[PDB]
Amino acid sequence: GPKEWQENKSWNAHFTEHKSQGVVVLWNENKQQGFTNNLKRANQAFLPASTFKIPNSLIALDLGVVKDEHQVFKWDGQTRDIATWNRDHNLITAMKYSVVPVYQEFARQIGEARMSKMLHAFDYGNEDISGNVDSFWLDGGIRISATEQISFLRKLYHNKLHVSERSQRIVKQAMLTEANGDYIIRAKTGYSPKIGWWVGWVELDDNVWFFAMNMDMPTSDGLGLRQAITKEVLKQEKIIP
Amino acid sequence: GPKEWQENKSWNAHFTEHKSQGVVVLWNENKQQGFTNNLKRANQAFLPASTFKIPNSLIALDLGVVKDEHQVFKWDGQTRDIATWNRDHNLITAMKYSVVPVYQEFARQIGEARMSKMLHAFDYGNEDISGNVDSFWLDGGIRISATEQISFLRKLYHNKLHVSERSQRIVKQAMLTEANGDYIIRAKTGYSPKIGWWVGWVELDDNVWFFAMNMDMPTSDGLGLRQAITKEVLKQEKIIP
Ligand SMILES: *C(=O)N1C[C@H](NOS(=O)(=O)O)CC[C@H]1C(N)=O
Ligand SMILES: *C(=O)N1C[C@H](NOS(=O)(=O)O)CC[C@H]1C(N)=O
Ligand SMILES: [Cl-]
Repeated sequence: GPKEWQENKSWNAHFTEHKSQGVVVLWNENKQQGFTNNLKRANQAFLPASTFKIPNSLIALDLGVVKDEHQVFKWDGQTRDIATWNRDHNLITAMKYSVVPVYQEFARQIGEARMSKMLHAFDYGNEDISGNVDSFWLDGGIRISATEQISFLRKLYHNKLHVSERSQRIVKQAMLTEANGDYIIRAKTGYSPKIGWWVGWVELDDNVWFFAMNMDMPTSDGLGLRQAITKEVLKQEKIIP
Repeated sequence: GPKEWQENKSWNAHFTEHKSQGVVVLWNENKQQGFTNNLKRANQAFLPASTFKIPNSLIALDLGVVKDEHQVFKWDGQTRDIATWNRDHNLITAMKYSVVPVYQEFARQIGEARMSKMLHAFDYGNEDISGNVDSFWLDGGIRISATEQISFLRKLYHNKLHVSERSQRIVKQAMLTEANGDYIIRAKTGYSPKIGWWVGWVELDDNVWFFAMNMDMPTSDGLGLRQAITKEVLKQEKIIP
């Protein structure tokens, strides 16, 4: 019989081009088949870092901590290193600019008990929120693999997570990254010390390709390699032009 | 003091450059003010043509004629002149490829009584469905002006139409045309005998600009001028780069 999961090591060339190492995992929804350059690393669990703003957003919306995608979270007046964080935001722009202080406030309002219960309900990674309620996804005990990211994203795509359909549609809107006549990408980046992520999916006319990539990220320089390397894989596989 | 609507006739140069005539209407949501090159034509009511697939989609979803954006409507097997129509479609691809026969099926299932009631609820144009329920927006009596399109789109953007929030969110998803780090465009084209349309909005980080344009279209050549002329106005006004 055909293989649910196949390894394509030729994608390693896209990492080697940049003196980097990592994994891209692709899932072809119509075929129900997955593809990766590194089967072992595809299943190793890492801190989710800013990719956690996907479940954090869902939980905040479903609990009413965030009323809708237009509600304004005012800047607290603390001048931070990332200039785009030093302004008022809504859910859309907080996702777009990956505004940590806004999501820390969401997490504090959610609280430890509800956050833990909701990650259990989501089957999210190791479901472990050990650490600070407002930083465990950056320096605490939570861990998720690339294949687990795809599983979670597939549930989100199909409105199957244990939150309202409305919360799922709002977050999928907030994940919008790029759209043209050839494809739509909904995705979220992340970076914790050691590891950069890009997770999401590519919508085509007649199929959807889910993706989850992580790579060794010693420096914030080359954060753009997350999208660049993934797009080289997508181009090689003729998913995007 | 300032007016709700201001005329900017310098935009006429974008029509003149293409030996064409028409109107662009913009609405700045933050400032609650509108701008147009021709206030008279901005209020002239025309057949909506394929821009009707916005309200038609909303009504079909809210009545359950269309269950969700993934439900497939199979090709009826009749080979029509637009090749992309000769295939199966869902709501997303039917709006992208402007598949009239799919929307005619929606309209027949909606039926005349519910169609008329819903367009009245929407305050949509002249609300006149006289003719056939599956062609009145192509060759019947319904008429809508560019400013009426703006009013309708503003209600849709704010989830204020008399249909479920869910139906409104799905249609706004289906309207997605272009997205990048600078802007998102949700919009729909149309073409009836001698008139081309483009209506929708441009989402920015801290504002939304609604737009409705129409132009004289004596031949099918120059349909791309609908977006091209609109984008020249958007660029002149520094809404997009
Ligand atoms: C999340 O991983 N973070 C917040 C912010 N996002 O940048 S990224 O999404 O482009 O990775 C900066 C990196 C990281 C953090 N340092 O908290
Ligand atoms: C809608 O106005 N129509 C359907 C189709 N779409 O073309 S457009 O959306 O690019 O204007 C062809 C034109 C028109 C029609 N002939 O019914
Ligand atoms: Cl969207």
